[PDB]
Amino acid sequence: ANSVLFPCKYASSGCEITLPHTEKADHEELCEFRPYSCPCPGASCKWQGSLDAVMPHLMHQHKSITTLQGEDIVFLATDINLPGAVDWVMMQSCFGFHFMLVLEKQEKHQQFFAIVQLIGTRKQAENFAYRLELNGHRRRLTWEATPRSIHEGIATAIMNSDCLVFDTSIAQLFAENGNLGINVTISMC
Amino acid sequence: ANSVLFPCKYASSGCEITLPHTEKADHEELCEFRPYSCPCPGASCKWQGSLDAVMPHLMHQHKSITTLQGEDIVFLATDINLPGAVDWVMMQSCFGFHFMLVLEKQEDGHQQFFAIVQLIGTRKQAENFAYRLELNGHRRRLTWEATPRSIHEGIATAIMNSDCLVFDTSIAQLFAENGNLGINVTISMC
Ligand SMILES: [Cl-]
Ligand SMILES: [Cl-]
Ligand SMILES: [Cl-]
Ligand SMILES: [Zn+2]
Ligand SMILES: [Zn+2]
Ligand SMILES: [Zn+2]
Ligand SMILES: [Zn+2]
Repeated sequence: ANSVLFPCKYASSGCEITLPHTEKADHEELCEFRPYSCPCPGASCKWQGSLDAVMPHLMHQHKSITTLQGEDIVFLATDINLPGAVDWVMMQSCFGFHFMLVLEKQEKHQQFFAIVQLIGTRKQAENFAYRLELNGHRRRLTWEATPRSIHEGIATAIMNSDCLVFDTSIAQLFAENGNLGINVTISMC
Repeated sequence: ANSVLFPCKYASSGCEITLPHTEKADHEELCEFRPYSCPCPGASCKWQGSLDAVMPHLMHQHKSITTLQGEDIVFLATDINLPGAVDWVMMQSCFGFHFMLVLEKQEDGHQQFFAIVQLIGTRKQAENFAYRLELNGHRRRLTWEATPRSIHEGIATAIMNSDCLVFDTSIAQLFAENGNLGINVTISMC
């Protein structure tokens, strides 16, 4: 009688629908049951939810994250020299989306990694570029790349140095009064 | 009137001026006998000479250093994945001056590259210039901009202080092609 149907790959998240194979990828791309992990670095939070639930999750459970508005902002990371492994996290709203800016300090001497991810898909992220600048007297260091999508996350890119990477000596060249300004410009491409 | 005279600090390099102590500093700041070390990295050439002897030295003794003439050039450093300590050097001619571009690969579980530009000239001359180093890859760009160091300052202190373009062997793979790394060097007047 009927042909063989496939479960949606998000059946374990509650997705009841079964589909012919040709329709399966189309459906999973749009499935509201698709789970996303909390994108706030790094280990604490075990929340999972839908893509449209991520920004509300951040607003309700991570109140220390600020959200600036605009495509060209300044990310002031304060107290870059106070001891340990440390994270700074900020959201940036522009182009109808929210981008998360992360600066992570790792101990090795210390080094810093700065990266941007979009609360959105890879196909959406590929329409943007982000630029991180450090500005100092007669000095400028700039990184430009495509934002990571939250499904991809940022840990892999940081492991690969595929982001702005700089040491304590660099941070000191650019810091003022113990704080480091990072200019962040999101553009369409 | 009566006076105790002192030799210029560059007497050993040929300066025969002797002067009262109060005017010694004023002379030495403009004295043409001031020696400069060979600016070519890292440690093997011991030559020293006056500023006007530096370009003839590089041309006589360091013939494998290539020069490109232009304000906006591509420095192609070949074989960037060679292990250990490695230097690449070339000269860029523009605005009436010569600039030395250096890429240094150093080796703690961290090989890192340092790229920096020095003017064959004085600090005062270098202050009129800016340089931009850009690495370009697929949907990626890493840029450093700064004032070139003068050859009297050298580049060792800047490299020690990461006051230059600094990148590891992992991020280099984003920019390398065929095992080589193109660095765009643009010099401008400010
Ligand atoms: Cl300075
Ligand atoms: Cl500018
Ligand atoms: Cl001196
Ligand atoms: Zn589904
Ligand atoms: Zn969370
Ligand atoms: Zn003299
Ligand atoms: Zn020499």
